[PDB]
Amino acid sequence: STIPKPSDQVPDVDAFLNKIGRNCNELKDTFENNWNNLFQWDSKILKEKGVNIQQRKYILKQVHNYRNNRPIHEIKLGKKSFFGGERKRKAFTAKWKAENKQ
Amino acid sequence: ASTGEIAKAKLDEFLIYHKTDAKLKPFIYRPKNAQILLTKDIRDPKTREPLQPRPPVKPLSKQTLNDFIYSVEPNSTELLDWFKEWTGTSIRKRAIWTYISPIHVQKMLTASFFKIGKYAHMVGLLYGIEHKFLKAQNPSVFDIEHFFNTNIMCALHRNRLKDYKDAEIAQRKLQVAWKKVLNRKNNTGLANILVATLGRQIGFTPELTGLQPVDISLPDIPNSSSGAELKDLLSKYEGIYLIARTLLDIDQHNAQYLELQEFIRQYQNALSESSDPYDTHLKALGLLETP
Amino acid sequence: SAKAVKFLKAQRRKQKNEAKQATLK
Amino acid sequence: TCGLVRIRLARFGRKNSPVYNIVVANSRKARDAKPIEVLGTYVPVPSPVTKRELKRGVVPIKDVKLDFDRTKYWIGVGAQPSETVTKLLRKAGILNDAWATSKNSNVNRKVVFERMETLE
RNA sequence: UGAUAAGAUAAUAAAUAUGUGGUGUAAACGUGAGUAAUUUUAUUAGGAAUUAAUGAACUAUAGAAUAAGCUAAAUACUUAAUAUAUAAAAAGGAUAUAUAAUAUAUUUAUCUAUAGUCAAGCCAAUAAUGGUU
RNA sequence: ACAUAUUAUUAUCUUAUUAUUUAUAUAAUAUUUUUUAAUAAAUUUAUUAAUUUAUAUUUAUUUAUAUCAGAAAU
Ligand SMILES: [K+]
Ligand SMILES: [K+]
Ligand SMILES: [K+]
Ligand SMILES: [Mg+2]
Ligand SMILES: [Mg+2]
Ligand SMILES: [Mg+2]
Ligand SMILES: [Mg+2]
Ligand SMILES: [Mg+2]
Ligand SMILES: [Mg+2]
Ligand SMILES: [Mg+2]
Ligand SMILES: [Mg+2]
Ligand SMILES: [Mg+2]
Repeated sequence: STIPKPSDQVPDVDAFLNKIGRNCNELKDTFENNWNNLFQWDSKILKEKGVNIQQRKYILKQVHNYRNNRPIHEIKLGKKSFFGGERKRKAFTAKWKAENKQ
Repeated sequence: ASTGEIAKAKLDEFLIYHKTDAKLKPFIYRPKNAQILLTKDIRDPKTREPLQPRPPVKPLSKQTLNDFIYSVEPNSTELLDWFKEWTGTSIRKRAIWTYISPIHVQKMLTASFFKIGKYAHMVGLLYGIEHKFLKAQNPSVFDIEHFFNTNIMCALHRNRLKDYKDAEIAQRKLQVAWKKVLNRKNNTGLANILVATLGRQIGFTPELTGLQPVDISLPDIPNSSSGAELKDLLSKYEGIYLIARTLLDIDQHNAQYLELQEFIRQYQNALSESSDPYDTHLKALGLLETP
Repeated sequence: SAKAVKFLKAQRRKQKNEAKQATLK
Repeated sequence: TCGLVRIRLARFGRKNSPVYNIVVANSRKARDAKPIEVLGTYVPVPSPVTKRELKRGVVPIKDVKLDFDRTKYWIGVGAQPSETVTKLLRKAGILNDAWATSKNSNVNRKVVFERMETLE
């Protein structure tokens, strides 16, 4: 679509790649701090630039959010419980309560 | 061993009892269930040995906390740590939140200033925890005869000892103190005298809403000389002896009032055989100032 | 036994009916 | 989507050539299990328009067959359409803008052609 | 705020799902061991006992949402109050605004009742491999 | 013959667990109930620990019946 305008919280692409997170700060060299490249490159271009499947989809979701004045704060992917997944929690908990508290 | 050590053990036993779970209270404190407790083998928190029977706990005496207050070393955080643990209990434990009386807070504020030397951190624990007292249905503790007067009295000594003379800080602090009072019942009338003395000392005109003029009504201890009845009566009126002696010593304007001197005569002559409360505290303030 | 008392009660009932058939026939 | 009775797409066809049944189904049953009712069919692949037609102004058409009357009955009894089915029903004029969401709300987009009900 | 800084209070911005809680796993998926039918299958314009104060979870409508206790605290749990012979309930959170914790408003939940939708229990008739050595 | 494996059955033996049903407790908890100390507050009342009292809910043991399973016989 159109190119949004830089804000004060997200002045440049590097700030954009740091707020979204998910290790997207490791693509700062792919974009070269070019604001237009971030808001013009689609999936096909990003795939040719070496961005993996998960990251390029995540970036494009945050680019759409920015274009619509929606928050771009990092949302973390889900993680299994400390005591393991439900299917292996009974076993893990039994072996963790006999080696920590006896 | 010492009076303080014994009092602390009694106060710590009382708290442990009321902080125990209700289901487990009959099995840990009723001696007839000592064998039922063993069999259940409930495991003491902190992964310690199974819980063991404890002696039944009976209502604690209000004098117990007065003994602990006056045992705290000259520069210690023991009173400040006990209060923070005592007032950290749930507001549903009525025994814990009703044990504290107006006398206890007066003795916690007068001991902290003249003996323990941590007044600032004792007026912050009381100011900070006043909201919990209201939720725990014990607002009376924050009154004018034990909380406000004691505070203004310690101010009339710190402002001198330290020489503080700002007329803005004093007024702001005086307003906060009055705002912290939840049981505004001026009886002795010493509050008005204390507030006026503060203004003269720090060169401002006090003006607090609701502090209506009250004539002096100092309780006169009778000439009759009893034993534990007059030792309690003196200890009962010990706070107002520290306020009468303070008023005269700080400012000579209070010498005008002759009611103040009558109480001094009565309280001093009542047990002049023993030491002087006012002087005793003054000595410590110097012994704490030197450090 | 409770199972030996139930068995005999049923065995007597079956034998009364087998006899009943003979008396009817 | 919520509820026990949902209007959703059941997948038919072959690999790489999906076609869908518009069905009323119990939430807990398999996607392609025999539903309560088959309301219609959805072919997601638009009909290809020829070079001339494109310049002529023909827009590719996606074809949906639907029982309008029966569909309205199931909405009336509290059946809950899926997001994709909701889009289809809003385009057909059965559902209105009350079923739109914040992400797809076309509050400001020009209308090039207005919904036209005809007979054929 | 605390006359010296330990703490408290509120606002804002974050963190925590190794604490207490809620919802979810009777489904789907896989398999064909058992099962020859008081149980399983299929069928019928079948039936009654003439099927619950059951909603499981959405729809429409109406009303309600009270007091204590227990836990560190609660939309946890327990005991009560009031609600279709009558019986049988509940829960707040978020955000604004005005007040001196309370009230409204918005939003999202909780409980009850009536109907609908989905969905259940039971029975009959008919048929369902081989051997009478 | 028979040595094996599998299954089923029982007027038999043993039996986990559970359901139901007995008897018992100076059993626990709550409330009621009879008193009794200790403590506290106030200047009788409250709390805690006991005792008496019934009530409900549990717990332990116990009686009987059924029961996974195993043994024996067929
Ligand atoms: K498989
Ligand atoms: K099979
Ligand atoms: K609300
Ligand atoms: Mg958790
Ligand atoms: Mg299943
Ligand atoms: Mg379940
Ligand atoms: Mg498959
Ligand atoms: Mg309520
Ligand atoms: Mg509550
Ligand atoms: Mg609940
Ligand atoms: Mg033969
Ligand atoms: Mg058997």
